[PDB]
Amino acid sequence: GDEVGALVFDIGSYTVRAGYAGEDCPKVDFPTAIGMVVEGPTYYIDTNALRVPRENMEAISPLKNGMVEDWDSFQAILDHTYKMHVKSEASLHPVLMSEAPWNTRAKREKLTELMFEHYNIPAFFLCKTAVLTAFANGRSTGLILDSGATHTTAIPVHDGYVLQQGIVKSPLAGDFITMQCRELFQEMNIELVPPYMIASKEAVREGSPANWKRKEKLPQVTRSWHNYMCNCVIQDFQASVLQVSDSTYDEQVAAQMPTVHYEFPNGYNCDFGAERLKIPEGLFDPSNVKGLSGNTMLGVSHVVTTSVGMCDIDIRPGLYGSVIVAGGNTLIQSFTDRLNRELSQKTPPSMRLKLIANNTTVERRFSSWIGGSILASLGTFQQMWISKQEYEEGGKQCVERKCP
Amino acid sequence: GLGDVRYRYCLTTLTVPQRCIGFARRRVGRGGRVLLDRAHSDYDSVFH
Amino acid sequence: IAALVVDNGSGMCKAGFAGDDAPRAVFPSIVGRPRDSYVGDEAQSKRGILTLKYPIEHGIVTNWDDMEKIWHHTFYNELRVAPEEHPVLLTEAPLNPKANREKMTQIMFETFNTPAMYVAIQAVLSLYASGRTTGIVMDSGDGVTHTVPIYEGYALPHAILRLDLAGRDLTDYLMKILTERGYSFTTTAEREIVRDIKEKLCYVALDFEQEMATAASSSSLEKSYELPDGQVITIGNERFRCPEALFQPSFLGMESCGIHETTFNSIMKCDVDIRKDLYANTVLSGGTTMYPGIADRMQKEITALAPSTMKIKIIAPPERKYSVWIGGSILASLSTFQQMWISKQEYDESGPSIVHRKCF
Amino acid sequence: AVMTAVRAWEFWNLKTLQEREARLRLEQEEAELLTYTREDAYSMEYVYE
Ligand SMILES: Nc1ncnc2c1ncn2[C@@H]1O[C@H](COP(=O)(O)OP(=O)(O)OP(=O)(O)O)[C@@H](O)[C@H]1O
Repeated sequence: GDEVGALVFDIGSYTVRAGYAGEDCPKVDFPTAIGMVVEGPTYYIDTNALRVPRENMEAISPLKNGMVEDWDSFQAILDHTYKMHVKSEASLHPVLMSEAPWNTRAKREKLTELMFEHYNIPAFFLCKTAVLTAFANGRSTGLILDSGATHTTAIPVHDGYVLQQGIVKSPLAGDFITMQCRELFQEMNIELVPPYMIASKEAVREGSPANWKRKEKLPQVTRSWHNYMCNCVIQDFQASVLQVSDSTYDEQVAAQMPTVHYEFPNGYNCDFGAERLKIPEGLFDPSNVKGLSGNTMLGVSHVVTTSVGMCDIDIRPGLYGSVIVAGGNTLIQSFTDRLNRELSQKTPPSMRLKLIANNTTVERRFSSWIGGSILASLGTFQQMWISKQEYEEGGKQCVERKCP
Repeated sequence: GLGDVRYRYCLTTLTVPQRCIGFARRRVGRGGRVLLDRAHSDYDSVFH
Repeated sequence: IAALVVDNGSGMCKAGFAGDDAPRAVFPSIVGRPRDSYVGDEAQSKRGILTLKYPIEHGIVTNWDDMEKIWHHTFYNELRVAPEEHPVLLTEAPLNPKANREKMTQIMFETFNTPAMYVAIQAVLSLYASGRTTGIVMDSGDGVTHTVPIYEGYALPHAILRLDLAGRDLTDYLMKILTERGYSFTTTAEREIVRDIKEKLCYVALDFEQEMATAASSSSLEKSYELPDGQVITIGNERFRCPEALFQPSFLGMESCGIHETTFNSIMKCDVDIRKDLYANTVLSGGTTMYPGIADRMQKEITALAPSTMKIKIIAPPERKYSVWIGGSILASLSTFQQMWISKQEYDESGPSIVHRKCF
Repeated sequence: AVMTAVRAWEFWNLKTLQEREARLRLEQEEAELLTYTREDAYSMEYVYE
């Protein structure tokens, strides 16, 4: 027996994962975005209230790359989480929140202040998302490549503690690919019908412009909300169509390999050939891309090499024996093997280099939350939580005295 | 081999399902329950 | 001997023996505290001296003493069986907190002294009743509706979506529309008569605006209904405007997406690869998912919503209302399932947490 | 006619046998063992030797 009534919250750049300690998978996974309406945050929360079109409702994100951008919207996200998805008043359940290693210490302090003062939870703890991702795989010596929508980062962890200065940050992330497919849409002129108006499916054969109708009842929607929903559509496109070349992108090979088919919400459908292989090469080599191609842009293999190099050789061999890839962008088809070859070239194979296997959507996205679930139920860890009576001074002094 | 010290799978034979399961090692999960892990060894066919 | 399959609905409790085709004992999950304690079968008759509580709201157990009494009634009155001599299969709503499952295991083993127990997800049992390896389950139960994607029998918890309208609030909206009709139904008995009206009359239209036009043009939609008080009323336009609320919750006044839209959402939340297989296998379970024509309305709706390239098939067997209990019976009758029971030894040594070690 | 029926039955039997064998292989595909017994779990049960 090592378990307590612990809830593990893992708020990344795209979705918030809330679940109980010991659970194999997060209980709920609903997006970071949240709705707004005129009077404070008159509201709409998850994938069910954030999608129905509404009279001039606008959608924002209280998060940005993992750092909190609006603590009131964050508080209301948490309130709805507790109210419905976990449907347990928070006054009893110990909680541990995951924060990106590069998130500010002052923001950690303010997060603790909000948590304890308002929600009056009886215990608390903090542990970084990369730390938790390496926590899931059971490996002390690990190197993590986290890549969500808004940011891609590489972080090593040894003895379970991040090399706090050994952080590499690269905007070449899910949003990078999403912008690339956006400019693809524009260049070959996809008209992105949002699914929420379509009411007919007069589909058409390949390439033809499909016919359809828009529902008369629809009210006006702020541009931000429409932008968010079409962004989700193109995210589905990212998941479905994008594929990554095993080796450096080549035009003749990219044309030779069989094309693939994607259909859009309104019935418009199109086939993609070399462009889908070309696009992730932009992540693996920013130079070929439009605009976002300056030498300042750093690709995945260069990112891992930089993160590995900045730390000395007393732990670099440990990083060699395990490369761990997490986050969304690692799910682009054949991304992991491409990264593996890329590092095998960049990093001298002269010494023992291994990857660590993890594939499915549960294992990449929620590996940050799975590590938190592993910690929360850990027997020795039960002593570490910041108690309320401790919090009285801990939220200021021991939120750092305790949680490195 | 590389001599990893933790992956000590071994041939084992159960009693009730009396057969050689192959490479399996024993572990204690949550709640004090002794579990046998397993490998899908390329020797799998030899155990007929 | 036989395994006891007790399905704890959100207002309707179903019980029976493993291997039986239908739940022998069905009684509303009512419990009343006098103004002793009585459960639905007698509680529904004892209202005058009684105040009625429900122990299950939206499929999640509300308080545990009332649910204890519901189980006591189930066994000792409805089934007459000794809990100490039969294995017990319990079903709980998807996304049930860990504490609730642990308390269920505790209550069973401690108070009822069951030898062997198992807690299974209702949606997966409905899939078992359907008999499909992979699928998406739309279970509009007694108090809540759940869209559950299942791959290889494994429910994907991240993609499960809850929408907080179902048969009960739908009946409340029918009471609203029925007052709009000019009648009056406010009392618990009147509410149950409106429930009977819902069961007898309503249907899910194939086209909303078209059926408004038809109702305005034609009086054929009107049908007569006889009340316990002896008078007779006619129900027309209401026969589908209330069921229409399922796909347009705005009719209820609730501010969430409809059933078909939520099914689209759940499908999207799943991995892209298996989305085609989930599309091919959509199962309609639950108590209020058996409206006539609802299957075809769903079919057209998610043919429109989904990519036209993937064949959507709606599976709604004629007795889908009990599909969860039938799945429980199938599971309990399996020889391979027998190794999955939680024995007295395992609870004694591992405690209520054992429910999470082998019983998801 | 009897020769034709006998040959057709031979082919039908062969096809049914191949189908049954395919079904048996498909059965074998699933992990045959998921649990074991308690007296074969907490009593050391074996030595690597
Ligand atoms: N099949 C897919 N392959 C790759 N990316 C995908 C796929 N489906 C969705 N995505 C996008 O990948 C990202 C999913 O990861 P997510 O943003 O949730 O990561 P996270 O765990 O919160 O970490 P981080 O701190 O990096 O944001 C989102 O941008 C999502 O839109």
